[PDB]
Amino acid sequence: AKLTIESTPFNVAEGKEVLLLAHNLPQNRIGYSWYKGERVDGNSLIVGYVIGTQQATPGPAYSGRETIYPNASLLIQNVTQNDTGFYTLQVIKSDLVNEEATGQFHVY
Amino acid sequence: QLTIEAVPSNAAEGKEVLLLVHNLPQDPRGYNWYKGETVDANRRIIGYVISNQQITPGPAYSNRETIYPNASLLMRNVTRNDTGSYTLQVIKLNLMSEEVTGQFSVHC
Ligand code: NI
Ligand code: NI
Repeated sequence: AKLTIESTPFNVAEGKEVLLLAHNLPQNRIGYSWYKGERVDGNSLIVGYVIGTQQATPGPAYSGRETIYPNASLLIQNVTQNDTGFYTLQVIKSDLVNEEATGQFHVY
Repeated sequence: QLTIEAVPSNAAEGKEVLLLVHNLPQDPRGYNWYKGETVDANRRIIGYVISNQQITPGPAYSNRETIYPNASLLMRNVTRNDTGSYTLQVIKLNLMSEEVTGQFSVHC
C-alpha cells in the first residue's frame, strides 16, 4: 500500500502526451510537488499544488507543458526527446510526514 | 540563502552538535531533518509543525535529537557513526519548499 507512480503510456511518441498517475495517496494530504528527476530538489521543481486553494505554482523546471490535477496526476503534453527520464512526486501532508515516489517515462 | 552551521563542526565523541539554521524564509509552516544529502522519508530524523508545535520523530531518530522551532537541530551524545551529511527541508505556508545540507564530523 505505498505511494507509487504509473506512467501511461510508458513509451510515448514524440509530440504526444503522457499522464503520470499516483496510486495510494495518503489521506492526510494537503499538497503536491512534482520534480524533474529522482529527488526533491527545488531547482528541479516542475509545479507545486495546494489542494485546498487549488493553487498550482510553477517551479524552475516548468516548461508550459505540464498540468497537475487534484488527484496528483501530472500531464505532460507535446513531449520531446529531452523529456525521457524520471519524475518524482512529493505528497505534503498536514503533519508534514511527507511521502515521495518516482516516476518514469521514455520518448521515441 | 538558507544555510547550516555545525557548532562545533568537529566535536568530541559523547558531546553535542547544534545545527544552526540561518536565513529561514519568512513564511515557514514546518521542517524536517534527514540523515544524508537528500530528502527521503526513510532517513527522516525529526520534524516540526509550527501551527500546533507538533514534533514528529521519524525512522532515523535515536532518542538524542531535539528540533527547536527556528529549525535548529541539536544532537546530544555523538558517536563516530554520526559523522556525515544532514539535510533540512523547510515547508513554507504555501507548501513550496527549500532544502539545504548539512555536515559535521566527530572524533575521539
Ligand atoms: Ni489508485
Ligand atoms: Ni530511447
